[PDB]
Amino acid sequence: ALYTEYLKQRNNKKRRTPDFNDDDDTLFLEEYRRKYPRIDTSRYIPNESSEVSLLGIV
Amino acid sequence: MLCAISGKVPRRPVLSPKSRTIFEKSLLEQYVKDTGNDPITNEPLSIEEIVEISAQQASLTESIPNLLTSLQNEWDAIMLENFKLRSTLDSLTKKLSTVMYERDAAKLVAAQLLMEKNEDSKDLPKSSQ
Amino acid sequence: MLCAISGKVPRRPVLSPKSRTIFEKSLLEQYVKDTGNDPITNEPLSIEEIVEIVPSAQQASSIPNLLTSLQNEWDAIMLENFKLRSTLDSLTKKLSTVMYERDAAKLVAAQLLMEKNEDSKDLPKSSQQ
Amino acid sequence: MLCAISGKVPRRPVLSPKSRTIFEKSLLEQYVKDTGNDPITNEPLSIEEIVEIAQQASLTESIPNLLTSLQNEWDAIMLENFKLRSTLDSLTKKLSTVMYERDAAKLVAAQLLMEKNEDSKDLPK
Amino acid sequence: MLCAISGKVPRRPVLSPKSRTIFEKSLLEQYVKDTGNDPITNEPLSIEEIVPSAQQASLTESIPNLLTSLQNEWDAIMLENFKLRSTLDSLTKKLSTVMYERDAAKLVAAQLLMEKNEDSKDLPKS
Repeated sequence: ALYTEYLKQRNNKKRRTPDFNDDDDTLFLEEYRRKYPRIDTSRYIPNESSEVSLLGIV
Repeated sequence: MLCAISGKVPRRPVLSPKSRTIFEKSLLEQYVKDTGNDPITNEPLSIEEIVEISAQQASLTESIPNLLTSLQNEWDAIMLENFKLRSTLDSLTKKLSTVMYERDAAKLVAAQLLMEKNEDSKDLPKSSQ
Repeated sequence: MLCAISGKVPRRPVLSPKSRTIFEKSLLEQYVKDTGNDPITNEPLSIEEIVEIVPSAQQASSIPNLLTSLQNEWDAIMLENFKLRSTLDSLTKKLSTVMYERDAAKLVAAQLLMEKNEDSKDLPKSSQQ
Repeated sequence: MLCAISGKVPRRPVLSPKSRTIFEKSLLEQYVKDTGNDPITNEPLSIEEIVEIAQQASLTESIPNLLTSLQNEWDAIMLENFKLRSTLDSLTKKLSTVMYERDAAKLVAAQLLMEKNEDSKDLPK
Repeated sequence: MLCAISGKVPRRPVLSPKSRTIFEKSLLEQYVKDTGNDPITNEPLSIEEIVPSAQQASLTESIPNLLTSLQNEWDAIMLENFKLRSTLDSLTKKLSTVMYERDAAKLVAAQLLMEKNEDSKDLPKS
């Protein structure tokens, strides 16, 4: 049905935008951005540690 | 280097001893439970008959996207390929029918012309008399 | 959810640390007091060797199975794509062998027609005179 | 039923022999590779020490929605991990405020004992 | 990528069907002609025993590789929870003993404030 109609199901376009002084809803959305940014910055650390060695091996 | 079912690059390849062909463990283990035989050669094969035999992918620098953008593309690419592959299978069967009909049409021409030629040649042999 | 001595649902599942098999505390204890051994493998085992009671501590009693479910559905996706491709290429062999043999058989006619034609003028010009 | 590291139902559980605790094979291995120890009892344990020891399949219900479920569940776990860590920092923080008062109080008792000692001398005279 | 017997990059790789390992044909052939065995496990192997189809593959890159990625994510985050569950059980245990020593001591502060003032109330009156 997805291929026939030529329409992909929409994903969560939420984390990217958000807004300060929101409510209890944006309090969650804010706290989401922190944990994923810390996971992000940890996910970039173990890549850079090896760096280009892991890439050129593949 | 690839798997002989999905078209993968296996993480735990396992080879069957009846037909030397390397499959990814999950996919060969699924086939044996579905119907206990080797997928390629259709020979008797079990899970214990298999014999187990590292790959690096560099996770992109911009690696949110894994949940949203990457996963979306994977199920788009799976969806629109198999649909297009179903389109390809349908035309091959239609183009099969046009092949066999045109073939049999030619057979009748040859059969019709085989009676025509030799009798024309025969008439030349008879003409002399 | 079953003991490996009597076959009952174990209300205090203890396990021997020589052969991994979850028994019930009452039955395994009676087997050890009978003879100091593991009932399944007949190896050395004592009462203090057994790990008794439930394990939940600093754990808390979803998510992980969703990924498992995502794998299980993909496993079918691969299996389907294989059987669809087999028939794709296996029909292409029939298509190719036909088209080649069709145009091959087509050249039979071109040859046959010109020879048939030659027989006509030959006999006609001879029968005339 | 539960591995005492993550909280999952283990699909290839393994038990440690230094401390009676059924862990999951993946998680216990990572811990041993970090430091050769048991996570609960901190006893010297290795990978060869482990002895490899219910499966009921989840039938969600009657696919585009399942995409958004997995999104929500990761979105929830991210906050359920976050909330549990700020609470740890503030319970340690409020604990540190108690330690200052504990040691500050036992200095104030020393002056109060002197005032009692001074009083006992005056009463005798 | 390597041959297990020599350690070179094999220019004609042939995989055995008893000990699953990629050997160089010219090397393993001589090993079999010496004695009918697999070099690693010492199980029987002949030359005929030594060895996708129509589905086209693409290289292993960042669906299956994406699913195994999300295991690494969660399995690592599950250990992150232990670091805070275990550390919480030490802080709360030290808090429990700290608040108990506070509750056991403040009864003695209340009595000394009574006794030192009572000694001042007693002595000054005399």
